[PDB]
Amino acid sequence: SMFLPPPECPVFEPSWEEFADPFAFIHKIRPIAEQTGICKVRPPPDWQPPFACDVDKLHFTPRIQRLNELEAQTRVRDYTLRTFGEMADAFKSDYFNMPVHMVPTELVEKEFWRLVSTIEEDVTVEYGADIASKEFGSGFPVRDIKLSPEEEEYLDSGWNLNNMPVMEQSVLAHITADICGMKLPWLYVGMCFSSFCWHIEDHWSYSINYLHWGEPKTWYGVPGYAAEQLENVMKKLAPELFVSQPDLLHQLVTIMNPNTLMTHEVPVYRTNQCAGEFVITFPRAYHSGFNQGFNFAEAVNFCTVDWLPLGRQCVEHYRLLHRYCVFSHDEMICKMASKADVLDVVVASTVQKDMAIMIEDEKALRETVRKLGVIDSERMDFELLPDDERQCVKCKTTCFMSAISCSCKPGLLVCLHHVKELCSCPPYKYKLRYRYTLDDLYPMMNALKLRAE
Ligand SMILES: Oc1ccc(O)c2c1[C@@H]1CC[C@H]2C1
Ligand SMILES: [Cl-]
Ligand SMILES: [Mn+2]
Ligand SMILES: [Zn+2]
Ligand SMILES: [Zn+2]
Repeated sequence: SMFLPPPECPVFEPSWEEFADPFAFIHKIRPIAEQTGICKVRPPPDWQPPFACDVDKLHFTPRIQRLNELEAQTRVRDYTLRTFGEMADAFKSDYFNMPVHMVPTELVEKEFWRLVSTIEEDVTVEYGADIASKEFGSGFPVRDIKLSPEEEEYLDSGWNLNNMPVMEQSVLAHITADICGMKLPWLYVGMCFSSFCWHIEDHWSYSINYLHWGEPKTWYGVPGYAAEQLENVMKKLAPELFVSQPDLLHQLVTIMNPNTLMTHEVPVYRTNQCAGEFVITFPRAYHSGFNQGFNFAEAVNFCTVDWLPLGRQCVEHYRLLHRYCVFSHDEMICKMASKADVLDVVVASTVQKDMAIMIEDEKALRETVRKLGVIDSERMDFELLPDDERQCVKCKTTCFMSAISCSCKPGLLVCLHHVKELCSCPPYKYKLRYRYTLDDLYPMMNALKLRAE
């Protein structure tokens, strides 16, 4: 009746021993947590990073949000942290005519789903979302200011979210392409009912979220295996979200009742994340939620060796949908192979397996365009080109291994799947532009094999 809360997602309480290495722990819980999409992690009781900030000197620009189910919103005036906190507390307090910490969490959840479904409520809220900067920085300790002995303790923690991208069990790391939205932590200031719509991470990566302080955050999550099942339910009830988006900054997303999904046999899980807890989302796991009140959270994307195959399948899927990429997956693979001597040995072994698939697909593709009559060729350093200067005119994929050009249409490229879409000239006028010959590639893969012994 009205709202039936989904079943709870798994909650983990690792010992200090298990907690020490984040990457080993995530790998251990993976068979459980990948069945539910999200999961929650309670750190050992004495792991408590200091949070310190001046509420008057931190300022940020707020986003405004309307709260209607199935209405399109796009992914990605001034407040100090204090003035925002005052606005947010007054708002919740007046909405319920109660002291903000006496409003039960079950009630806010029930009320959230009522107000987004009711056509005649026009409730709007405000929130903060931004990567770290000079005006507003990480809530975790970072180097700069003289630090206290306890701040120093957490500087090199694996669960300090600043460190997590640049550790060596992670495969974004040795990458230099500066895909900034994905190596840097985002900061989120919440108030009651402020919401994050249904979505998955760029390139189907993991994410990890830490709530520093304040009232809880409520999550809904769907396992990766049910991603297409959820998208079919979404297309049927709100097709406007699926019209082709011009850019990467034009992704359309929405609020949708998890009960609607469960009615159509999509598995949904929930949790309340409290201050000092982590939530982790797994590859291709849809998630959404809202805040119970005034709070402060920090989040980061990351990629493990487990993810490498999915990362390839994802870029393939982007091509079918003509979606833009954040980075080139093959460029990342080749960059790791060129640094094979300093890679973790398990990393090296997993990269090698992906590289073997890459090379075999590339061989087949070059044979196919040769038989279409493209004969001329020249080496080309794709990584020097700005990304928007090396997308396939048809499918918008970011080229790195190879592309086709023509003197007729200067500066345009197509990937090798779309040779017929460049122009109307005969194929002998075309040129195959390539980063590596097959003979360059096999020694790069052999270096990985040696490093992996
Ligand atoms: O196996 C699960 C797991 C979670 C969940 O919320 C649901 C199911 C069935 C499918 C939707 C409802 C019933
Ligand atoms: Cl509404
Ligand atoms: Mn997310
Ligand atoms: Zn293409
Ligand atoms: Zn031409």
